[PDB]
Amino acid sequence: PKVILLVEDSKADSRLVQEVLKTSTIDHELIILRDGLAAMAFLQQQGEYENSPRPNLILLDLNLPKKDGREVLAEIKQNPDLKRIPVVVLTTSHNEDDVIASYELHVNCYLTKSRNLKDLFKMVQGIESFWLETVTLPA
Amino acid sequence: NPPKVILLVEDSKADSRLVQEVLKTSTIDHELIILRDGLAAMAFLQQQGEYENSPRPNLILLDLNLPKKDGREVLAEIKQNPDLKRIPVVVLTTSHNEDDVIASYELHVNCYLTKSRNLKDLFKMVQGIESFWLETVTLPA
Ligand SMILES: [Mn+2]
Repeated sequence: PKVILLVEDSKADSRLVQEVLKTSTIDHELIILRDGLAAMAFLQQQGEYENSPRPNLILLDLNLPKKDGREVLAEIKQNPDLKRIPVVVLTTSHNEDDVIASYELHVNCYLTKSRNLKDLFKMVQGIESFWLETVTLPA
Repeated sequence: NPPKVILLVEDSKADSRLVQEVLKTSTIDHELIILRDGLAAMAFLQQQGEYENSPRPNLILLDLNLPKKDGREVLAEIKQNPDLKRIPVVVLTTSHNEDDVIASYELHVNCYLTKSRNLKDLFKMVQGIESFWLETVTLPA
């Protein structure tokens, strides 16, 4: 099963992500982390997370506590062991600098969280149907 | 509200067609530009010759097994070009070799898609690309 890593400090948002993936026909495991430090410790599979499984797909919000998500994305994609893992940025940040800088950093796609839940639920369903069903994730 | 420009680099006229039909039922303002080989693809992208002032694509659908120039090489050069780098590239090819998949990812492909051997399931696939990349995704300038 595909291991999906979500780094989201918003509970309302991660709850909606869990709900969308909870009704997916594709098997998978969802690991949720709440800050940039946890995400990095995990990805670098260090102590707290030494035996931790690597993710086949990462959903990332740029605005995170402890360590900036913009930083997490850069280190993931500058690291030869993790750069191959598709990263999906899903964030509240509408800032133009962030959009460009992220794609230049090699983020796979950048998504902006709808203000209205109904649309966000639709957006997350789109992520699920595309990245978990149509896309062939790397090994 | 500028038109969405899509570059389809595909040698199979059939698969080529299916993509046109799929996009023909979209309400999204767009322009689909189809190319038949890898050399032609880099020429268009580097706006030379007949492709002078060629429109900058917002999305690129790339088949890998192409004549004249490997789609893998095209992806390689596209993602190393400071000018083309950010343009999302959606590999959409026949093979699903763990080797090609991993290679394409190491070369910075945004996502890799294997053409379904099932005509129907492929329509859906193409529908997803249109839906996700042209409506849901926040594309870069
Ligand atoms: Mn071909």
